[PDB]
Amino acid sequence: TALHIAIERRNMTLVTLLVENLPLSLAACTNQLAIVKFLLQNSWQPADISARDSVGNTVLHALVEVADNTVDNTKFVTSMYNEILILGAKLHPTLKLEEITNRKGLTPLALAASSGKIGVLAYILQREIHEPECRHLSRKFTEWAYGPVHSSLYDLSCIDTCEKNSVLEVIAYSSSETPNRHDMLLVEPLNRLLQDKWDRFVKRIFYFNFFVYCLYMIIFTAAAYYRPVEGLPPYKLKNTVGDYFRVTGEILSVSGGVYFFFRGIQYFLQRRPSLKSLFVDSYSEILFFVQSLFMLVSVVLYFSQRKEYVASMVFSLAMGWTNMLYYTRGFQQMGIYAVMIEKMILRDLCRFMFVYLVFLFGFSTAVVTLIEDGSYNSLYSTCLELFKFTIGMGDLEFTENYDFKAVFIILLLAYVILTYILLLNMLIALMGETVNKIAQESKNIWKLQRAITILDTEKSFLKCMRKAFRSGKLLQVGFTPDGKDDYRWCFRVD
Amino acid sequence: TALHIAIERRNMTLVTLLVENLPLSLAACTNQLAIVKFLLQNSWQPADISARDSVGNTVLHALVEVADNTVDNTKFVTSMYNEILILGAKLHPTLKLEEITNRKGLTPLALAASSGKIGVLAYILQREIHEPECRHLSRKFTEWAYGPVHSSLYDLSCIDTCEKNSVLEVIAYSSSETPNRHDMLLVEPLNRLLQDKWDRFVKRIFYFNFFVYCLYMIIFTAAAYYRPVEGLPPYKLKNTVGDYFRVTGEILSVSGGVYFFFRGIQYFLQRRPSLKSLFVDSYSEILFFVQSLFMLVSVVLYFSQRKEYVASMVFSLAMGWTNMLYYTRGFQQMGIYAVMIEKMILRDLCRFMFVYLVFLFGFSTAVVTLIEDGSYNSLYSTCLELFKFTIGMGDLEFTENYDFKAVFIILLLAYVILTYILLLNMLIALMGETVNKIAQESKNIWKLQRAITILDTEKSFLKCMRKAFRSGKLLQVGFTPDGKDDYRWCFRVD
Amino acid sequence: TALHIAIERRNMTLVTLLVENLPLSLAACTNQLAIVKFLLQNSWQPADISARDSVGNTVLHALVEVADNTVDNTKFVTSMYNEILILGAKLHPTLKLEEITNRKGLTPLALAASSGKIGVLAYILQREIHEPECRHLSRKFTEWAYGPVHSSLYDLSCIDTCEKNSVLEVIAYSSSETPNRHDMLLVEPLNRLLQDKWDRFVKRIFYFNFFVYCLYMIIFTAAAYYRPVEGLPPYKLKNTVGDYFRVTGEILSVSGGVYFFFRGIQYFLQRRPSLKSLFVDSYSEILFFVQSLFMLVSVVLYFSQRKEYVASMVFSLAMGWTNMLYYTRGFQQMGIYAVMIEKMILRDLCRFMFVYLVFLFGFSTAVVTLIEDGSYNSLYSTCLELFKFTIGMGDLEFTENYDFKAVFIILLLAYVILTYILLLNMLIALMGETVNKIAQESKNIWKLQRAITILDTEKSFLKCMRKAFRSGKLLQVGFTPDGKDDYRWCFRVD
Amino acid sequence: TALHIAIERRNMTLVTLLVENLPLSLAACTNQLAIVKFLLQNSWQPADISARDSVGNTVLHALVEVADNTVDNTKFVTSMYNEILILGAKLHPTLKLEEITNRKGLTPLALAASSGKIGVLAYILQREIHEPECRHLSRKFTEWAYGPVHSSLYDLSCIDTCEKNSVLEVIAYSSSETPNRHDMLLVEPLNRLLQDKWDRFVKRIFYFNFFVYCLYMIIFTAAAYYRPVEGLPPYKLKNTVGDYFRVTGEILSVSGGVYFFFRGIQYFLQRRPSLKSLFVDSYSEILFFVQSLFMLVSVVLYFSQRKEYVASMVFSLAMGWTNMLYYTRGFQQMGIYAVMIEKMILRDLCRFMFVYLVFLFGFSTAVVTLIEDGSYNSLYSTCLELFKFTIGMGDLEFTENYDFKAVFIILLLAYVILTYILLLNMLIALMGETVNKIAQESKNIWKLQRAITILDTEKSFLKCMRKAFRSGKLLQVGFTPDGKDDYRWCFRVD
Repeated sequence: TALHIAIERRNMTLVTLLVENLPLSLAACTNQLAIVKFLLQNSWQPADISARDSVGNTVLHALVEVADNTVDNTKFVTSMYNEILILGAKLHPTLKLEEITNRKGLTPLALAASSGKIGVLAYILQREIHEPECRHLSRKFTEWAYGPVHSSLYDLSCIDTCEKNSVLEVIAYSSSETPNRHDMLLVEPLNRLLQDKWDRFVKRIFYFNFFVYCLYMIIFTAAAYYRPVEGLPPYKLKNTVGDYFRVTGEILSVSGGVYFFFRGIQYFLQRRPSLKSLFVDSYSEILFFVQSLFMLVSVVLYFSQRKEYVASMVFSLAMGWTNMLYYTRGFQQMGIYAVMIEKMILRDLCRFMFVYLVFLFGFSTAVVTLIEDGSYNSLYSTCLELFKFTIGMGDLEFTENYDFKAVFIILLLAYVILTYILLLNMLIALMGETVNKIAQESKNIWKLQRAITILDTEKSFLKCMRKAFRSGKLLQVGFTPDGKDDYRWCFRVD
Repeated sequence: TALHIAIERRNMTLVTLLVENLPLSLAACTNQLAIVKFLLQNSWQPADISARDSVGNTVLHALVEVADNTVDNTKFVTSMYNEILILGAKLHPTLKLEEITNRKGLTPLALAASSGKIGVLAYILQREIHEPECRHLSRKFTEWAYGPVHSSLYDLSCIDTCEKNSVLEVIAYSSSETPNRHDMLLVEPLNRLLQDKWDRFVKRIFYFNFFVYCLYMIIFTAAAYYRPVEGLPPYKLKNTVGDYFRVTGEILSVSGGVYFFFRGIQYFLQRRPSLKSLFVDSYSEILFFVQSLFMLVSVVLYFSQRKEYVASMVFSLAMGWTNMLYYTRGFQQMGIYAVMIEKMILRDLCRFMFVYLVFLFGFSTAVVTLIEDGSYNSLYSTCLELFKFTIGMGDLEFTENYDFKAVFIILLLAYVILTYILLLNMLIALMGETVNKIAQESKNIWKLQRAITILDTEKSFLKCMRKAFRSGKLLQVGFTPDGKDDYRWCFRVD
Repeated sequence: TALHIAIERRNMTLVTLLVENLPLSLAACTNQLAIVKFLLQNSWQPADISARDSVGNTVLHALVEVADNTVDNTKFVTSMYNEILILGAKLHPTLKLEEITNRKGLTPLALAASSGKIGVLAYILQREIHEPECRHLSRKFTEWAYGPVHSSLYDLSCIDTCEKNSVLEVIAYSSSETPNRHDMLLVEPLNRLLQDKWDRFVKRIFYFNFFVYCLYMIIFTAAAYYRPVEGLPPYKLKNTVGDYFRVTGEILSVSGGVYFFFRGIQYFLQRRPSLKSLFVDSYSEILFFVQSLFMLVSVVLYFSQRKEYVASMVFSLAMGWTNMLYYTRGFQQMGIYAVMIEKMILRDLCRFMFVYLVFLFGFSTAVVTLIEDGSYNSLYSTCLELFKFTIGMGDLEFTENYDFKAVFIILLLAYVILTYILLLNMLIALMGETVNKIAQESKNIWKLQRAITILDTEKSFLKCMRKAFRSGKLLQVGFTPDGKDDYRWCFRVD
Repeated sequence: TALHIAIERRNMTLVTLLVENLPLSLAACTNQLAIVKFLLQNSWQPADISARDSVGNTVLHALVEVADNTVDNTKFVTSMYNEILILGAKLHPTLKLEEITNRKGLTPLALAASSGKIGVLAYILQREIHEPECRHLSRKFTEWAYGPVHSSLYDLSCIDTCEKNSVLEVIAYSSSETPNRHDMLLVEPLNRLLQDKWDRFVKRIFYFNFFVYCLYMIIFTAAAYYRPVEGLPPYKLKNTVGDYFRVTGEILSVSGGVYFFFRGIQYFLQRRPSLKSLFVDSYSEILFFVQSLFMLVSVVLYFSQRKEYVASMVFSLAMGWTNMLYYTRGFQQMGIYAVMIEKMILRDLCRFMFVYLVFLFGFSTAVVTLIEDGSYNSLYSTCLELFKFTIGMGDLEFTENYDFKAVFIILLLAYVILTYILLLNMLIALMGETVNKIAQESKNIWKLQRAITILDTEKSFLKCMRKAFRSGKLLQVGFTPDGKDDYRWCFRVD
């Protein structure tokens, strides 16, 4: 604990003395100006920058962990971290620090992404060095330098894969509680990399899946609409071609359904979230899974000699058509607006329907208290009749049942004022404010949904080809601690 | 009056002369540098800052009273008052200046709170001293001071209670006209202290009360819905279990009602405001009280052999369900929205309904002037028929009564244009502007409502336990004008 | 024209040379630094500052006329005008320049107000001088000057009257096209003077008129509602007391009506605007006049043995109730909101109803040509049926008339989409934006309406008493070009 | 390629040497401080500023082309371009640089306008020079200089025409994809020139065309409404005057229609856009053309012994009335608002109706799956019944068909909540946001529509008169490189 007491004292000069009898903690938790530059040139023994702390984490992992996304902190942090790392690298050219993973098995780039970081993530991905024997750690390179025309290349190592994972997967597949999961896709390379991956392959296949899905939905809808009318399914088939077409439609329907069942469940088992993200996010897959569940229940009942298979079936069909909106991602205007609707439903409907339902139940049960007979005596019907005022078909004399029509009318009028004049207009105004406040979150989430689409298409891809690399076997430096050549698949930007 | 002339003239040197033959007023009303620094060093006798003025108020009470809570005033005021405090402490270590109450029986902290103060209130609550043997008047302390990690403690004396009252009660139970009753709860200690008290005990008890209330309301609703149908209450009971269940429901209903009656009335007799806070504030308790009044009237009629107990009863039931919204305080998303609605009704309904009612009455009486017969001849029915247009069931040919259908149609069309197309859209737009105007005040008022909940739960609490103290008997200073130790219940923040 | 060439050339040295052989134009149109100081202090003959130009206007009138309400212009203008005028006052202390009116018969203050000016009007009304022999032109005085406590006076000459008119009348009774007809009431004395005049007398009598008007309207409404039912007015009276009540109501009704007729017409003949203010402004008096016109037509027909007096009468009654909203001035919330409605109708209804009427007429005539028979064949009925879609009672199958029901349905659906889904929502959104745009102007117009109310009450006042002076015979200066005292009924402010 | 390498190296001194053995590229693509001033004074031979590059672009064309509308770049660009051009002009006063056109046959002013440029376009139009023998290139002058009054003339060459085209045509008739086609009319002269041409000539004839069109539309509407009722058109005429009136109406109708046909098609052949403007712009003419097409189809069927000419005719009539809104340009309030509506439809209706139609189709298919009988069995009628909920005539019991009314009601209620409560309010809110987002763009597009109106009227004009010139044969300089006088039709600006 000699360094613990030493940095507790934190005197600028005595550090050159106490070392005569954890450096990672000194550089990380404190980041003093003099200590970090001197720990590698101690009079007893210098500090091993590549070494691990008491749990196994290296210097870079703590250096990342400390940084906390504040401007004045960040301005200091970038320069201090860059200087200590370039000194440590020039001194020990044989080894690289960022490739060794922490206790959890994550690189410093992966940790920075998972915790959710901007200045650090940007710094790690966009490192630029313009000195010989110091390009060993750089990522940004320049080839052309005109007055008006500037171009550059990025290696993008570990953004496709470091053979375990990639930073893009980490940003996209965060826990959904990360403060800045969306903003991390605003870095210089990732936006254009996603854009090129969209331009190349993902755009066409995504629209293809959309067209296939539309045909699937049409086929299912046709199969439903011409369903038979007799009781006790399944039904004896005749050799008339109509039965063959209908059976074709049913078979395609259930096949597509269980295919979606497998796609959803295999998504789930590929992450196993602890019931957090399933409600914070992941709605788009949950809904398709629910569709598949309903389809299967329907066919189970269909073979089970039950009439009510129709009841299950239609729900899926309804849900099926609604889930068409899932594909509105991929379009500049449509997808953003659809996500805006989905977020407005999720944010608003619970809180609104609570108030509205309190009022409806209160006034409905009040009025059904008032009226009596030996109809509208039922609570359900009166709940409907007071509902109808919200769709603009309220009656104001929906019964003639006596016993104090005066208070009856007073109650209806108060209900109307509360619900139809005051509450709904208030809802409209709140939705207006919500919209004006969520324009930007809608843009972000649309970009994220595109990122998810691209990642799924590349990850599954079901063809085993190499249709992922950016720009071929481009040689960039050729000046490593060894004199060997390099091929690292850089990407050109202008 | 030699001091009066001295400070009315404000000559820098002659002040040493007139004193050779009120210092509180001198330091308070003007706050000059030489006056404040010089009244303690007079050639005849120095000023006794602990003494009382002509009415009984001490120096600090006037020093608070003069303060006006503006920025450029605030900085100089803080400096001068801190100098006053440190000089008084060092010179008169035997006693403390702020503990003596004024004529009204209020401390300087209480007076600053009741008037409504931010800079002054914050200063009084967060005094800091950086000298040994002068911590006697400190309230802010430090324990851990790293580069990135800082933590501190606050004594919080008189925020829970000084055995008569506390500053938190003063802020929360202000006169409801104080300009900044809400903003005063955003200071460093009170916000976190309320948050902690919410976390510890109040949250569970409040939710429990909510669940109990919901069960009460359900019980009452059930009792109402299955009320008997015969005339002339009360009704003979039979040994059938249904009658005992109904009687159980009625008994629980009236018991809960009169319990709320006592809760409301006991609140009132604990304040008895002179109609100021009664109407700008205290809406929830008035509403619950009104519910209980209606319940009791229903009981009275029920025993009084009157059928009209139904009419009274339902009103309470209606009000009962509405008052369920009271509990939406305590939920970050819901309660703010509920308060926003309540404020919108209060601000808007009078002004809107005035215009709408003028139009409705004018056109109803105009049209019923026009039409005649030997129905819709009545004013009431025509008031309804012109009402119906605003719920989207207007008819435009609701009668065939002759005598100038041309002007009749002209009148209806003008009414529709004024009311249905112009006025309602105008209402919607105004709510749209009002919402964006009141978002922040709504946040403040919800925080205030939670504060009221916390205070009510803690003060009554019906257990006689000590479930109020923050962090146990923590010793903070131990260096008093005497050498005795201290225990003051500090609270840690960081 | 020697001086115009002199000041076009504007060389500093030739100024004293050329004057060896109009100065108002020189000082006014150009306002050079050196020239104006010499023109009154020439070695040959100085210029007469009190003189008139070729049309009769004095120096101050041109000095006002030049100023054009720009910040950098204004900063220069205030200093140059104040210095040249104080120099002229010192040189010619016997006479005052501002009292002589221009060719139009207006004082410099009146001209500044009529053109609509802020810095200039504020300067003219709020002159402050703190030197002996220079208070002769001051209008602002100070009595108490502490840090926080200030107390002062305004003389306010010509704000009550200069025996022809006052500045407040000029501001309020402008031509309604003046750019600053509203903002001119934001000066220091006028706002408080209006407030005090409101507090003193105008508030009570205005509310009294309001109560009287309400009683008048109720009386009229009652008289209308129980109108007789037989044909051929007037009707023989019986000694039944009901006839006497009705005749009382009619007599009071027509008396109040013709009284309003005289009030409106006497307002008009008291200004005779050239159709400019009559349409951009003066809406209230036009409406009251129209009410009275309808009343008169009704009584004419009533004696003329015509039934149609009913048709006229009701219109007035309808208009009468609408004009109730006129009195919403005087209230902090209500009047502003009423003005917002009136402005919304005025600016919006023409533009909206144009689009809506184009669509309605186009689709209605399209459908009515489509359908045919040997009803809905009429254009009017179909105009109604397509109207009903806007109030939410459209039918979509209002006719079974054949001949291409397919295009018929296409047309109705297109109409619905254009009008009911798109146009009305667009109207709502535009009303929202307009409301956000007119948030501040409405307060100005309400303050102006109060100013109009106060001015009318003081103008008529029907008592002949002297209940108008501000604050008694307060002595202010005592140092004039003569050594006499001063009593001018200045006003106290703090 | 000697200069390519020379300007790749960009050495400040070696330029005096390398020239001993393209300058249009050197000045433009790089714009170095030293090179451009020295290229005209080389020791071997100076650069010919008037020369053309390998394709035919002059120095000005490249100088324009490089500029890319950035503020700091533009500040540099103005001074560098002005200095090089004035030096080159003073050296070669015989020739002018702007007159020779590029490879495309455009002047540098026209090219700057077509690409869409502000600083450069403004510079080219508003050049000012304050030196003798250097005003030869100026466009802005000063002729009057008083204290308050500054006024001048503008030459405005090529703004009316350079005998091929003009800058105003280029700005107005851009490709519709230019980033700033509308902002470019904010330059100093063009706004006032459009205002003047409006004031003088275009206003009257435009309103005249509007009145003529209105009469045309009325005539056609009357002709339609009294159309015959017998089958098998055309119909035998009788000499009754009514038939001649109707035939007059028909003849006027078809004549106006085919005139519009020729108008639209001749406009098209005068541009031949490459399928871009026909979708991003040009709606206001496409719609009139579509009207003409429908009219022609109607007359074809009318002679073709078909009844369906009614079906064609009405559509034109419907479209005809809608196209009335075309003339709302020319009005300060109306035109802006109409264009706002047109943009709202174009931007919003596709995206909204997609979501709405997905929901409607899904739920209609679901319900019609559920219900059956031995009507509402049809998909179409159920599509209508679920439609009606959006116009406020939803029924909630539109059938009594059994088989699981519970899920049926659940489906309808979910539909109502999704469509009538959520989506429709979101439409309203989005229109609310969109309006505030397009407050300012609409003014620009309205000014552009006026510009189109003025240009069309002036270019066609069918009179052969000279009703275009600004201010007569005004002489500007009279001091050319030759000693000849000048007459260039300047315009007076105050």
